[PDB]
Amino acid sequence: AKQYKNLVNGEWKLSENEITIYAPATGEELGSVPAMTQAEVDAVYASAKKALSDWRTLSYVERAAYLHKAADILVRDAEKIGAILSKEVAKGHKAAVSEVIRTAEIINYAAEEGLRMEGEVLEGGSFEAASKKKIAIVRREPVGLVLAISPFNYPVNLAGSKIAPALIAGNVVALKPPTQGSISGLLLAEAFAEAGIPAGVFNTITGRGSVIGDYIVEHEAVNFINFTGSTPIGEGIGKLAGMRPIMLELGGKDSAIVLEDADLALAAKNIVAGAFGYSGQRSTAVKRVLVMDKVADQLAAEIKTLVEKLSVGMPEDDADITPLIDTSAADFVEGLIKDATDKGATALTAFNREGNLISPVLFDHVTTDMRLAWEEPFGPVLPIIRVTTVEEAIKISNESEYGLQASIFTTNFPKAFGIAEQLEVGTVHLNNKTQRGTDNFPFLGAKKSGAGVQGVKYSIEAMTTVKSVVFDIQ
Amino acid sequence: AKQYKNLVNGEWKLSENEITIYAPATGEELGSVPAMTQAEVDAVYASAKKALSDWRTLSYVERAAYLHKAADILVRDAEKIGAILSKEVAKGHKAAVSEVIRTAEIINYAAEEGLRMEGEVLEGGSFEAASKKKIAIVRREPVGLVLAISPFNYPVNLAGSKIAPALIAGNVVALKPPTQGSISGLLLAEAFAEAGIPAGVFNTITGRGSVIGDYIVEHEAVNFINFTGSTPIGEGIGKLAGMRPIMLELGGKDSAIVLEDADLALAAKNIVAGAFGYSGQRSTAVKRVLVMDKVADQLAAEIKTLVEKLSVGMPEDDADITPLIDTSAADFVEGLIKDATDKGATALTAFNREGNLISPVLFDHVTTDMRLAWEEPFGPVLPIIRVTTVEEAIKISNESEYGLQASIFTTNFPKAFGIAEQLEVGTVHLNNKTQRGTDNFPFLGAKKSGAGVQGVKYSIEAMTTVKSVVFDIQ
Amino acid sequence: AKQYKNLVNGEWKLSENEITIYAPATGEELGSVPAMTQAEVDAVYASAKKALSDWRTLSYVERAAYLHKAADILVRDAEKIGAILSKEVAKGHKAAVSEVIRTAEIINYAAEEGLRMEGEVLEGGSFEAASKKKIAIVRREPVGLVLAISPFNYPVNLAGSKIAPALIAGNVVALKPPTQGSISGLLLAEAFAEAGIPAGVFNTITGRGSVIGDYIVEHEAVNFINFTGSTPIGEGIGKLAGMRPIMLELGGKDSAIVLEDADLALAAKNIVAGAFGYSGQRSTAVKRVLVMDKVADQLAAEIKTLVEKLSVGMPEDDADITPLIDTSAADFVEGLIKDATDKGATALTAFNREGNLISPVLFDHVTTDMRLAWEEPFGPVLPIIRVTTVEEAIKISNESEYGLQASIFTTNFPKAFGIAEQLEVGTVHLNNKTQRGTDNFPFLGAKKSGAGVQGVKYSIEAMTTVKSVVFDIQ
Amino acid sequence: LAKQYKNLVNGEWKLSENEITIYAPATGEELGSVPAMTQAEVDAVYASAKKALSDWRTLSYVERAAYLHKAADILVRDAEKIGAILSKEVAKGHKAAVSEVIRTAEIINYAAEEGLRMEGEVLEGGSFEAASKKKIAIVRREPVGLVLAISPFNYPVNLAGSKIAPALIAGNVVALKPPTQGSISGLLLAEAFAEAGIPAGVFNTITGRGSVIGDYIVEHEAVNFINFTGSTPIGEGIGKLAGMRPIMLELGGKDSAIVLEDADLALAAKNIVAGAFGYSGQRSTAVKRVLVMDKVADQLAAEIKTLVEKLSVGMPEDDADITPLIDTSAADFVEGLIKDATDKGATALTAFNREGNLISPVLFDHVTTDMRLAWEEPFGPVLPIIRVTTVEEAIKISNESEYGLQASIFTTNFPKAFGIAEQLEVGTVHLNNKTQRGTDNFPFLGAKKSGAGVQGVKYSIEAMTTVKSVVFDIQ
Repeated sequence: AKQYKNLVNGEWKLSENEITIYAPATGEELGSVPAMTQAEVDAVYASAKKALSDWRTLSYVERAAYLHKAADILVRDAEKIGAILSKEVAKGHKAAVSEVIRTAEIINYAAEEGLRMEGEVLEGGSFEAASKKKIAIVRREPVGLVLAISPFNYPVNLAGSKIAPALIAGNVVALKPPTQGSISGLLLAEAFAEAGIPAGVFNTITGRGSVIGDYIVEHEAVNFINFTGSTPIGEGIGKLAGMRPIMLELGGKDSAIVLEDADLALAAKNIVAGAFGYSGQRSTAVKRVLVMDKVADQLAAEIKTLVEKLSVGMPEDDADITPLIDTSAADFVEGLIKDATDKGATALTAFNREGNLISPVLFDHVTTDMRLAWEEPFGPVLPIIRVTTVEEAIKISNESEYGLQASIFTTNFPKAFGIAEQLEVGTVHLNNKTQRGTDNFPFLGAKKSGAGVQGVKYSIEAMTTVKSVVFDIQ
Repeated sequence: AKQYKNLVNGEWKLSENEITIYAPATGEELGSVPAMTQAEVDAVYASAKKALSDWRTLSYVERAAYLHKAADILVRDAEKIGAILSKEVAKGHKAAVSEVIRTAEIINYAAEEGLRMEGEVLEGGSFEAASKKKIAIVRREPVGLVLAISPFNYPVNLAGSKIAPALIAGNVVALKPPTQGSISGLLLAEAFAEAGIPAGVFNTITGRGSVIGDYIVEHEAVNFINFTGSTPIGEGIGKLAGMRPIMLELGGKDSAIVLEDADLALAAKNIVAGAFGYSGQRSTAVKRVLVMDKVADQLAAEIKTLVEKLSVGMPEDDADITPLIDTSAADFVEGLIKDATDKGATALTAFNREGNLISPVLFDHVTTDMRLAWEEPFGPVLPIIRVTTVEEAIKISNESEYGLQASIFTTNFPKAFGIAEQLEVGTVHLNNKTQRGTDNFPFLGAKKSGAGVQGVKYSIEAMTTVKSVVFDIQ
Repeated sequence: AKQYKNLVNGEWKLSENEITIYAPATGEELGSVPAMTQAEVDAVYASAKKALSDWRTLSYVERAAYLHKAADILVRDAEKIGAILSKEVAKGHKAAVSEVIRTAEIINYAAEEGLRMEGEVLEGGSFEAASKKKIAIVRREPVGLVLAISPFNYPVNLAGSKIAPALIAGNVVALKPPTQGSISGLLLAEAFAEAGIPAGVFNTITGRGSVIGDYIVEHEAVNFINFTGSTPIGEGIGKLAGMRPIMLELGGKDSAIVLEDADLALAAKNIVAGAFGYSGQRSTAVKRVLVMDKVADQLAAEIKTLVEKLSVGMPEDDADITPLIDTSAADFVEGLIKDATDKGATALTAFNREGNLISPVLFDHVTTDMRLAWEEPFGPVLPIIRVTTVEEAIKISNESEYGLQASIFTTNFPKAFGIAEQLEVGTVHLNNKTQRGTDNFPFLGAKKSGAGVQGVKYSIEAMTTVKSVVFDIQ
Repeated sequence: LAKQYKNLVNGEWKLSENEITIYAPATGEELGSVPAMTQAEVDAVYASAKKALSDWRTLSYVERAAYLHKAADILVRDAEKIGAILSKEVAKGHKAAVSEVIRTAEIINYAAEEGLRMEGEVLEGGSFEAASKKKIAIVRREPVGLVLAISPFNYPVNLAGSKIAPALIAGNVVALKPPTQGSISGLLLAEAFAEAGIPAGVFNTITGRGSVIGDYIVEHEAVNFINFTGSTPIGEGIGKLAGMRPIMLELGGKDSAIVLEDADLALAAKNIVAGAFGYSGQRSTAVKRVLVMDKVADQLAAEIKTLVEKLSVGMPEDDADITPLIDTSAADFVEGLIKDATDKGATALTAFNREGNLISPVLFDHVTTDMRLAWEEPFGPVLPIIRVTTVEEAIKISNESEYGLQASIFTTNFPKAFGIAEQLEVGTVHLNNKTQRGTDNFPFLGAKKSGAGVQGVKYSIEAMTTVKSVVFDIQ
């Protein structure tokens, strides 16, 4: 099995202990990654803080040049990297390659967005006549060392989405990949090293949560934490951050509100595409349908017809539904299915589990006493909840602890806009599925879905602070 | 009838000759304004350039205070000013008082928009690594002396819309009102004088076109020309502007496109309100209905019923339809009406003329060989043009030499947005009449409808420039 | 000696128990404020959440109108409120009236800033040709219920600095003043009630920290915490906020860096003004002089002469140096002074204490082993620390746990800009004392000085989120 | 080695019945010919642009940007080839000519990326009146239409690209009129855009005689925007013909270098000489008059003199600092300014010599305001030193110019320098540096007779865009 190494101060480093990584869909041993000690974490962080001065003092053009070179290498190696990513997290091969290509796009876009960093000149005389000769020159500065923690379900894309915005602004970065996804994260690191990223400007950390999990976050060297993952883990990291700024991209339970005047066929298409992409292992998937009763029977039938068309199988054959990330995930999903069956929900598609490969299950007549109406499955199960009023749909949508995105399906757009104002989410898509993209758009979520605003320019703003220099004109 | 004076360098001045102003609806003598000589114009401009140095170096908050005080006085005297405005341009009494109130709202909003405008700091290292220590401190500055030329149909509101944005940014201003509307303009000036506006910072010019018309525009002291009026006069001002920046607000022939799924009663209500407000003497009036044939009979009937309810009479009686601004105006409108009748259009409401009071004429089955399909009437006549496709409506709308605004009446908003993209206008209103407001929104016209972007913040941007101070950090 | 009441859902409410407040400088009984119960806290928050829907659905201009009226009432009552603020926190009478006037200025400025926070329209075709018909409409929304916690040293100004920016954006607010400072905060509340602020939109909470201290912050009704106070208290509040956003304005130890080419008399003038204002009880306040050896003797003599001339006495006599807020504060300052003397620092002005009135102490030859080099005194003591190089000055400045502001005194502005880049602070003032103002400028601290960015526009941005509505054009 | 060049018109390369032969100003070498278009051929150019506009403005920003990046890559590839001809055509040093092409590619790339992330905005009716609180305005950017871009002889490629790429990224279509002297370089630039695949009619070129098409190209109703760099008299003419169409003008300058008593004289002299004599002073942004306080004037004049004497005087191919001026009229005009200064008593610190149109660099001291050289823009290698008594006098004399492009201030007192800058009637003030257009992201603008509009990259894009507002009521 290929033995991988961490990038530490421009060098590739093994550790005494290793973690072996297996393909979720087959059990194939893919390789090993280091299990770092706390002392090895200290060395990563010390090398990053030492590199920071010379990195922040480079020009924006020079930092952008490194990012563009790294993106070119990712494009060159997209097939090579995608093939391993596909195996590591049981993502379809074509989709895995697409994740790498999208990462290159985000890196390039972040390089050009960030190099155009501008500041403000504020007039004292806007506020007080006596200060009319006093002006404030307000420029952006890096926050320092950014700890970027990527998630299993986008181990390259949602590493680069943090790395490149941080780096263009003059931050230094330590990437902690998820254990399942650490190989792909280190493959991304290879591109940044080959691009010539200066030693210590970008580093990687891998290891066991029991050894370094709290340590990497509590370390005084870290100035900013940028995390994507589960809501419980995110909340715990937040407790360890202190007053240091943190960004959290946590779970979702995005509602799809279907009104009586909606094109139910088009609604079903978008709903099924969004709900079941990557087997539903996405924070921004459609995860519950809130439908007006008078159209529920036909919407349910429309959704069912497309679910039965979803291909089910292995990542290497580019199936729509692939095996889930591990056995705990498939067990949790089966447990939600069973709770819905026990409580009287109607299964419109047939449950089948071969290993951790769960066939897509569609439930109708889901009620608010069922766990599936509320809990995020991270699996290919979709509930339908019938409502009698738009007010009821809004109330149930907002009753969720999550608030990432929502979809509204209707032909009355002025009405949809007014509904969107009332929904406790970050983004509402009209007559389409929820989605993070395009990556220039803001991406954020309310309540337990996280904290901070991403999308490219927003992520750059988040990982900078302002420095105001004030002086008096004579 | 009173004898009015120009505001020149803090003093109120008569001239040797004057212009007596009469009420278009009744012939009543309203008062007189000075007929300035070219030498007296020179004195206005020389006073303004002398005042600019001390005005531009005041704080924003000091300039805003003058503007707020002037707006307060306008509100106090809204009846006094509006009553004369009403007679001067045969605008309904209520509408004229409302014009003055709106002017105060625009002046206040401009003061607060302008006083918090900002500069920017740009990085040499965004463009060139060798320049990474070079920064540009970019601050706003006035353009200098603004010549504001207001129109007869809004002699106060479209004076204030120029004066206040100019003044908050540190420009000095000369107002040339229309001769018909010059008393109202001088009454506006009295408010700024009572507010304490420093001598020369704001001045007025009145006189005969034959004596000073070209002279005021060609004068080298003027740094910026801001004009509202007819398209032919605006074309003349362009020929005189030389290299100086100009803004022009000229004529329109705004289309109201009514699709098959429109709320025809809502459409008819908006169309009649927009078309016949101030007897059609507005650049932003609905001036042609482009309706899909399958709803045309019903839309026509709904419009006809509303047009028949409009009152026709004198400004003091707040008639919907008041007498037009002069005899040439009414002659021109009568000719358009006669051309349509003679070429076979259906007169749904009947033509009558008493003096220059023309009753509101609604034509159906208008064809594009009729002058009324294209020429801006500035009178109370509206054509209905039947089309068979949306594409034909777009083509006919865009064939016009004008391009100010358009209205689209439909329940399919994504489609309306796609239509709006193809319409050669500044603003498209969905399920509403065309309108300049709200005054924070951009107001602009394409093609022969003008040049530059107004609405408050845009007008301020247009009458400011920048000064950049570049240095190297050491 | 009045009995004050909390504003709760538009009504003035006593509590079963109350707390008597005495003037720190004289011991005069000023009045009592309610000792609220946890149930009374619940009722405040329930009132706020009930009022939120009708408040956020008002127009911006309507919310601004309430704020302008409250500011007008504060100007009207500035002498009346300032007279009591002066006694309550032992601030000079004239300085206390000035605080009230400044609060009115900040409230008016926030109203006008917040009503023109515009939104963004983002193009999908900026990122992906396939998404060129997809656009994102991004508008700001309130976060909900803001808990505002004001400090004793600006109990009106740094209450209004939170209330007004919160309210204009459509948030509802509960103000918790410090107990010493609660009368002044309730007097501010009176202005908002007289202005007609709708019931429950703005409320106050008073009581003993033992009973309600943690309770007010941990309550799930609170969506946002905005705190000014000591670093230890703010740190503890940060832990109780969980994942909810929080702004912290904490302590400082602002350095004044004085180079060999500085105007020493000018530096001394500004240093003394900034260090000893309100007896040093300010977070933004020159609290250590880092001076190059060769001009240290000269600077110290200039500073000494000014310190000797500061007036020491009672608030009602507008003394420069007034009594500290309580006995614990003066004991703490005395302990720092005694430590510096014991370790060999030169007391250039003499220590004297009567009650809690400490005379201003200037120390020279302070070293980094002395507590006074690092700990924030919140009293009238100022250390001079001699350094041999600019590099050492930067190192010592940045070694502080605090990072609020710094001053640089030098005639080499390009060099000062480069030094400013290296200082771990929010704002650097060149050739002037550190200060929060003008209030349109950003105000922020690094490290233990807090979190979040204030100044008016920044505070409004902080207490809003964005809502993105995405749709596809046809 | 002279080639017959053609205009790019609607995706095709077109000769005209008449042509204009172009000669190298430093040597007389025949370089080639460019077409002498008729008005009817201009009509065909504009008709093809307007027809191409509909499909071009509806492309995504990404798609438009890719064309620009490819064109820039091609210019970098051919920089040596293009620069070699540019050097001869406008008698610019060969190395400096190659650098101009490289800078052109940098501006094109930067404009593509600046323009593609431009945004619209949404405004609230409730900001202005309560009754309209549910009304919002969705405001998006749109091109203005057909941009006429007119480049200058002194930067025939760089200040063609500075107009073309900002215009194109925003969805405008473009017609480039190069100066006759420079038209070969302009058509060489066009070849790169053609090779990059720019759609037929989206970018086109026009060449011809002023007497035939000069006014015609500007007055034509197809043109929606005129973007011009050139002399002040020509720009005045364009303003007379623009009508109500938006214009941008980059005209002449007489930039002052204000040298205070506390100035770094060594750095001041270095920057003054580099800025004043770059490309023989044929730059709108050259240092063109030194306003120096009496106390330091003798020392500054001595050091400037020493550096002027170090400048090489010679041929473009030899990379001389001072090359021959663009034509005989230019040299005659410069000689006349020199004679007026001499006859009125100015001190010639360096010697005037003229060989053909190659004028040696002339430094004058004790220049007074009765002398033409105090005011008139030479566009040649002559620099006056004007001794002033105060900064107030330097401001007064600086602002008395009809020009108002840039200024330099040399002083160690930066807060004072900012207050001086506030009083100077110029677009940009450079502290302790020569005046200059760059960096190209910075604003570039001139007041008074120096022009109209603001360039630098993002500013030029803003100027050649308008907005479209769509207003609706939320329910």
